[PDB]
Amino acid sequence: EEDARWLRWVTQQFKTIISLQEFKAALHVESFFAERFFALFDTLQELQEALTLLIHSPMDKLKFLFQVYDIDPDELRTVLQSCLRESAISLPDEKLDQLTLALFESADNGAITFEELRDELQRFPGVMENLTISAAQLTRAYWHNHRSQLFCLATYAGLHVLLFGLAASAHRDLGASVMVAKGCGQCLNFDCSFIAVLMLRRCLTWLRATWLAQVLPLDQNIQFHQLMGYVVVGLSLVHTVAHTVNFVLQAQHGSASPTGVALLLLLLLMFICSSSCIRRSGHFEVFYWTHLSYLLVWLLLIFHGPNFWKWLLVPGILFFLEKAIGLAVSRMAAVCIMEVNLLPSKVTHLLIKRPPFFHYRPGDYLYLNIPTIARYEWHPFTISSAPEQKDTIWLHIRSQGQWTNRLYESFKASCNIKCYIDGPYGTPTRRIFASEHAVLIGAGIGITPFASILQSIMYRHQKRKHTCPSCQHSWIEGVQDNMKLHKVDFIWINRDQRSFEWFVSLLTKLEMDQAEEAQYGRFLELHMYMTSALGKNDMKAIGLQMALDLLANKEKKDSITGLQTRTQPGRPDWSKVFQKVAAEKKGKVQVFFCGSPALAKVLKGHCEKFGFRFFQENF
Amino acid sequence: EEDARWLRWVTQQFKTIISLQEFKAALHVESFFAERFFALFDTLQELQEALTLLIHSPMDKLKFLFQVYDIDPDELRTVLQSCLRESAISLPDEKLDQLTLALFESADNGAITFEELRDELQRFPGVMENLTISAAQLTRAYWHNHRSQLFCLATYAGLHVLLFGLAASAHRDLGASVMVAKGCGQCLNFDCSFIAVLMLRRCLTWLRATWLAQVLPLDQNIQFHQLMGYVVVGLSLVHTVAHTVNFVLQAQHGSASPTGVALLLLLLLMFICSSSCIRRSGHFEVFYWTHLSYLLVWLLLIFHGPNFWKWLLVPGILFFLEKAIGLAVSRMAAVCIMEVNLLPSKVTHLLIKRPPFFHYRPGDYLYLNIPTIARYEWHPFTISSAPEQKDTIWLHIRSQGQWTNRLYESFKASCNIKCYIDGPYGTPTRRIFASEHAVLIGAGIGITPFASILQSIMYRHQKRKHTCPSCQHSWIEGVQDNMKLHKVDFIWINRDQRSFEWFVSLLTKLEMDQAEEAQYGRFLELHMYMTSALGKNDMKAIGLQMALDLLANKEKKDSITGLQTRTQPGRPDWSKVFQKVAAEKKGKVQVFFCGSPALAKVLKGHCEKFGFRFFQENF
Amino acid sequence: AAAAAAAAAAAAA
Amino acid sequence: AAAAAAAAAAAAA
Ligand SMILES: Cc1cc2nc3c(=O)[nH]c(=O)nc-3n(C[C@H](O)[C@H](O)[C@H](O)COP(=O)(O)OP(=O)(O)OC[C@H]3O[C@@H](n4cnc5c(N)ncnc54)[C@H](O)[C@@H]3O)c2cc1C
Ligand SMILES: Cc1cc2nc3c(=O)[nH]c(=O)nc-3n(C[C@H](O)[C@H](O)[C@H](O)COP(=O)(O)OP(=O)(O)OC[C@H]3O[C@@H](n4cnc5c(N)ncnc54)[C@H](O)[C@@H]3O)c2cc1C
Ligand SMILES: NC(=O)C1=CN([C@@H]2O[C@H](COP(=O)(O)OP(=O)(O)OC[C@H]3O[C@@H](n4cnc5c(N)ncnc54)[C@H](OP(=O)(O)O)[C@@H]3O)[C@@H](O)[C@H]2O)C=CC1
Ligand SMILES: NC(=O)C1=CN([C@@H]2O[C@H](COP(=O)(O)OP(=O)(O)OC[C@H]3O[C@@H](n4cnc5c(N)ncnc54)[C@H](OP(=O)(O)O)[C@@H]3O)[C@@H](O)[C@H]2O)C=CC1
Ligand code: HEB
Ligand code: HEB
Ligand code: HEB
Ligand code: HEB
Ligand SMILES: CCCCCCCCCCCC(=O)OC[C@H](COP(=O)([O-])O)OC(=O)CCCCCCCCCCC
Ligand SMILES: CCCCCCCCCCCC(=O)OC[C@H](COP(=O)([O-])O)OC(=O)CCCCCCCCCCC
Ligand SMILES: [Zn+2]
Repeated sequence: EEDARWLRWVTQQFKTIISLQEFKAALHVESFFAERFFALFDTLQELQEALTLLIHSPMDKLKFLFQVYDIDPDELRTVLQSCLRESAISLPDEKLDQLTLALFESADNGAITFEELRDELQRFPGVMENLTISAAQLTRAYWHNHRSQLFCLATYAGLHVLLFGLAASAHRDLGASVMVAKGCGQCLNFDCSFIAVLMLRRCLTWLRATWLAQVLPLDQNIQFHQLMGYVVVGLSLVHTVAHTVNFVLQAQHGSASPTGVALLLLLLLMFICSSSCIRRSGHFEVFYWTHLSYLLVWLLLIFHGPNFWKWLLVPGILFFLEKAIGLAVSRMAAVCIMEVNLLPSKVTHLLIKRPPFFHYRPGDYLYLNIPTIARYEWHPFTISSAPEQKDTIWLHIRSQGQWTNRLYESFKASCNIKCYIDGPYGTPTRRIFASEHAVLIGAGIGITPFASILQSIMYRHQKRKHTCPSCQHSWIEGVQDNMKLHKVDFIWINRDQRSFEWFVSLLTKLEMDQAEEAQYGRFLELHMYMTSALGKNDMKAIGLQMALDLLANKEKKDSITGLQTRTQPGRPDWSKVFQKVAAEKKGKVQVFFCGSPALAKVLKGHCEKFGFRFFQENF
Repeated sequence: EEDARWLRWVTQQFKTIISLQEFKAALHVESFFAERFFALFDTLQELQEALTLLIHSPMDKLKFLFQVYDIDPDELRTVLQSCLRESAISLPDEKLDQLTLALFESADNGAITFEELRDELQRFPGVMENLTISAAQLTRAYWHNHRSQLFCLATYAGLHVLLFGLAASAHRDLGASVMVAKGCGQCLNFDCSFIAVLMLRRCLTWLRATWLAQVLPLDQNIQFHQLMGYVVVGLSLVHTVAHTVNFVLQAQHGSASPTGVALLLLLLLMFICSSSCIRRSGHFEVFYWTHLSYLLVWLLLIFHGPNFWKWLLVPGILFFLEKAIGLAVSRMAAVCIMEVNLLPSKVTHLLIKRPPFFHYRPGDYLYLNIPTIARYEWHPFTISSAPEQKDTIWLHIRSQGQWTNRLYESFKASCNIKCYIDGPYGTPTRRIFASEHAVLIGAGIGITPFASILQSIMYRHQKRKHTCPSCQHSWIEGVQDNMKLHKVDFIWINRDQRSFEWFVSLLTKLEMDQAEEAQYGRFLELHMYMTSALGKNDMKAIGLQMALDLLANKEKKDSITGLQTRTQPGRPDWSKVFQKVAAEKKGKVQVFFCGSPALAKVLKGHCEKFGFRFFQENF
Repeated sequence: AAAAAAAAAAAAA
Repeated sequence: AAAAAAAAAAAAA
């Protein structure tokens, strides 16, 4: 259809004007494809004849493109770049390089020839069909997601209105500038003291395990802290201008005001150094030191706020209790990063040698620390390797910020770095492994625990396949006191596989490893929806990844043919999905969700309709 | 030897005097045995002839005793009672009844006859040899055990001396009766407030998991509380006599003194009702209600002690925080007691139907509550059933007090009672199952967690024995990611099997179930030392128990013959024990201890000498 | 006594 | 460029 429309537009443009510039003007393009096309064609007769051979046979189009670019690794890469409609979801440049190297290598010792490249391409099972062949805000779901964060902000702002009003009411006598100063002061009392508590990452790991994470957001703490910081830096400035306007009106000693100048300067230091520009530049120790002055802001303020010491006492005792409860070897282990693979789309894969007595459940995160990157920063990362894997511990660290970017870009320029992990934290997932026909649903980017969970499911499910050493009558034993599932679905819904190419390759690996066994029964079904690729024609970058993975583990297309038809574009149709889950009879379905709350309620509705036992796992 | 000495003493007594009273006087005895002996003998010739037949053939002695008691269940029981030198360790009366019923039943429809009873006795493999056949404070180890308790008492008494002295020093102005009253008051402030904290059984379950239990005693809390109670009842009486002597000296309004009379009366109520006589009698709700007045003693005292509210505030906030953190269904489960077996020596065996999602590690206790016994009392009990047992949960509840006695004696007069258990608490024992040639050592009565641990070891070790369904080539697979042990010793040292007859039967059961396999390798070795039976002749009550258990599970004596030679009397010889453990090569020995600290240090010495990795498990 | 009834029940059982 | 050297090294490897 597009070829016919292109031909019609060319015929209309030809009748409207052939020079090289006119040809490019008709094509509405600078184009290396256009210049070589002219050089190989060198009139209306020539253009129509060339187009007819180019229009009226995909392999012929690819040969045409080959001769156009023919003027051999770097050139074939440009051919494949020309043969990809990079529209919504894309093939990462690392995977593109791998694909081009795989074609060029198996084809050929120097440059390749298009004739044998043709049969080499036909030899690839899935590269042909996936290479496109051509020449050239307001929703109820939004508020349903953000109602918890909005209620936290509203409680904060309401408490501030309460304190400001109660202070300005009592101090209504003093005129027009002690009201403002007293209001701002009564606010600062609470703002500082409780800007402390947001950083009890020894207590957030405990509150996150409970159901409280479902009601109040526990992952916004760092940026609620950066918000209390800004309100402090605003209210202290208003406090200071109020107390200097008051002294000016008094114009027309004590240790309260000079400590005030000291606090204003210390806060402007903690506010200038805490910007993004200080950690964006590779200064991760300079940020940490200048913030270490929150002690001096907390010291000067005790000698400033006559009643401040109570505020600072309760959260301050909490905070230093925690900072003391954590010492050098509390739960740390100076493990060694064994290998570091830089997966495509800027994600770092760390294999860190497992500590001997390091036992974790699947879906357990850990706080990672790498002194080469940042000496005092502890970021949390989900263990994306099943516990049954005994040698190493995986972590897939997607570049979402300044520390993780530093980790990647530091390894890219270059692997035994010094690493101090901090223990396994996580909700227990034994509800899953004690179930039947679980339906693991996951949405968005919170699926790194599903990597560990699916790998552990598959390890435990292949562990119950015994093979007799004598007569090799391999049978399948029943439940093994650890696992009970008769079936496991997994539905991954995400806008695109942007940083999760490792996850798509993981789902491909699980389907490869249990599609040789699917003739008699299929245990795991791995769905995938993309919700941004409008039509299956757009999900051709994932077909390329799967056909590329089929060549690291040399297998037949029938291994993936199950996953190819469950890798769908656009949103799901939950009616059909749950109804098919119901059509199978493998136990009592127990949906497990890990995603936003609007989708959580949609699924809870459909689930309690169909009679499944919904859950919402918070990992 | 004893027969010859008896004969010599009889010959000497005969030459010193035969009437029935003279015969009893010579025997130094009322004796049903003596009267029948006279009646069957009816002179020096008769006595010597009867003794010669009685002296110069064990079965003949038993037939003699039979004819003596012959004048048939109750009579045979007396025969066996006569044929047992109940000296240091004993055969419990329930086991005696079982033994007599087992003999009488298999022998015979009415009374039994001694002739066939002879061959019936010879048919029992171990009953013959174990039935004796005849006619008739200051040690460094002590302080090493109690140094922690002594340091706790010394810190308490030193803090009291500090408070009393600091109060009587400042108030040295007021004369000779406000010094005493002020000292006692400054003591009461702390005594009440911190008599609270000892009852944070939601925090003791957390402190007991840690290593702090090794340094300070966490099992004396109830009776440190009963000690702070008595010091409060003494100091408040001295406080009151001081403030009445002071007012008498003032003889020669306010709300401080009448609240004083109220506090004195409330404390005398909490002290009269809290005696032992109130819970010894089956009043377990009356004790709980009258103690519920600690609130009113805590109320009146806020209106009494001007500074008391701070003391009461910190531990009082702690205490009510805990009492609120625990609510109706926090971790409770209104399980049903399936069956109740009353094991011998007053121990109750509860099988409580396991809650579906009740997962515990071996060695995990639980707080049991039975409203029929005591409506508000929660006693802790170790789960003595391996987690692999899926149906029920065992608890062996030895009668050591008033609630446990009430439970037993209530079931004895009589089984679906209402039970609200409270969760699994316990230190992780994965150090054991991840080891090789573990040496579980246990001493005293703290071995109920070793029951669960050994049952779980054996379940997991038999789980790795696969049997091919086709050709039945049964092989033994290697480690299964849960268990690694190649060998497991277990040494149980105790003064006697007083309440632990169930444990001796459990060790017998484990040896029966893995002696049918020992022909090629022996996994578990179960030692037993008795440390109060001076010689192996005394450990004949355990031989009877083992020969009785060999007849519930009909087996050959070769099943136990391993355990019979490892069931030794008197203390161990640790040199030989550890040296034999070293002679075997099954990995690196990892001793695990559960017992007193004097023995812990003895074992740590021997262990670090031999090169094993000592532990001290605190369960 | 109690054990006689026990033997009677065991024989009857 | 950089990828040409990569292909050369891969062929040599
Ligand atoms: C349980 C858990 C598991 C996670 N697992 C992964 C994972 O496997 N891979 C991955 O790429 N990311 C993961 N993250 C999120 C995130 O990328 C890292 O945890 C962390 O943000 C890395 O710091 P950064 O320098 O990239 O962030 P920054 O650039 O410093 O900040 C950017 C964003 O990260 C947040 N952030 C910053 N510092 C922290 C911190 N210390 N803890 C949490 N959030 C922070 C900020 O709120 C902001 O949203 C996980 C988060 C949680 C809570
Ligand atoms: C972890 C743990 C596991 C135990 N497991 C068992 C078991 O399996 N079988 C068994 O017979 N005993 C066990 N006990 C000890 C004891 O018999 C019971 O825990 C409890 O004492 C029963 O109350 P009681 O009425 O018999 O005690 P009481 O007659 O009221 O008191 C007598 C003794 O018991 C202690 N005691 C009283 N109340 C409690 C209480 N609530 N908690 C702890 N100690 C108390 C007193 O300090 C005193 O030493 C265990 C104790 C602990 C700490
Ligand atoms: N405790 C809390 O307060 C939590 C809050 N959140 C909030 O979740 C919000 C959303 O994050 P995000 O996960 O990106 O938003 P979504 O959950 O909307 O995106 C998740 C996936 O669900 C798909 N999806 C959404 N609605 C439907 C539907 N009706 N039927 C089928 N598929 C659907 C989306 O596709 P499409 O692209 O078509 O939407 C997207 O691919 C975040 O802003 C965060 O604040 C997250 C976790 C917990
Ligand atoms: N955290 C703490 O503070 C703890 C304190 N304890 C204290 O432990 C004290 C003792 O309780 P108990 O366990 O009865 O005392 P023991 O530990 O002495 O009795 C335990 C067993 O060990 C045997 N035994 C003792 N010494 C030796 C030895 N040198 N060689 C071989 N066997 C030996 C004893 O036999 P014999 O009969 O010959 O002694 C006894 O059978 C209690 O009073 C309690 O206070 C208990 C646990 C921990
Ligand atoms: C932090 C931050 C901050 C800052 C910066 C400041 C700064 C200041 N400031 Fe201030 N304040 C404050 C915070 C603050 N502040 C507070 C919190 C308070 C308290 C208030 C109350 O409490 O009332 C005050 C208070 C306050 C007062 C009162 C007095 C008393 O003591 O009472 C005054 C006068 C002030 C001044 C001042 C000045 C002058 C300044 C500058 C120079 N100061
Ligand atoms: C005074 C008080 C205060 C203030 C004002 C502040 C203010 C602030 N801040 Fe802060 N912080 C703080 C206090 C504070 N702060 C603390 C305490 C902490 C913690 C640290 C640690 O942990 O050590 C923090 C921390 C923090 C962090 C973390 C780091 C990591 O990553 O890990 C961040 C990001 C921030 C930011 C901030 C900002 C932006 C601001 C504004 C200015 N901080
Ligand atoms: C709990 C027990 C107790 C008791 C029973 C008592 C009882 C009494 N008490 Fe007596 N108190 C007390 C505990 C007490 N308490 C205290 C704790 C105090 C405080 C002291 C101070 O802090 O200094 C007092 C104090 C007191 C005082 C002082 C005053 C004020 O407020 O400062 C007085 C006068 C009294 C009296 C009295 C009396 C008269 C009596 C009897 C009737 N004291
Ligand atoms: C005022 C304060 C006080 C006092 C004085 C006392 C005093 C006393 N206490 Fe008493 N307790 C108490 C407060 C008290 N408390 C408390 C709070 C408790 C807890 C209870 C519950 O937990 O609820 C007790 C508890 C108690 C117990 C536990 C019960 C069971 O077993 O579980 C006992 C045994 C007692 C004893 C006693 C005594 C003997 C005395 C002396 C009188 N404690
Ligand atoms: C353990 C403790 C848990 C605490 C939970 C705290 C939950 C609430 C945290 C709120 C943080 C926040 O606003 O998010 C940063 C936003 C971007 O958020 P998102 O849309 O990416 O989710 O970036 C923004 O756009 C911020 C705009 C917010 C402006 C609010 C002004 C409030 C003024 C108050 C004055 C009294
Ligand atoms: C979580 C908190 C943990 C707290 C740990 C407390 C550890 C110390 C508890 C002391 C309790 C105690 O004394 O034991 C009761 C003894 C019998 O003990 P045992 O010999 O059976 O172990 O029975 C007695 O014989 C008691 C005699 C003690 C007399 C002490 C007098 C002290 C007077 C002080 C006045 C200021
Ligand atoms: Zn076989």
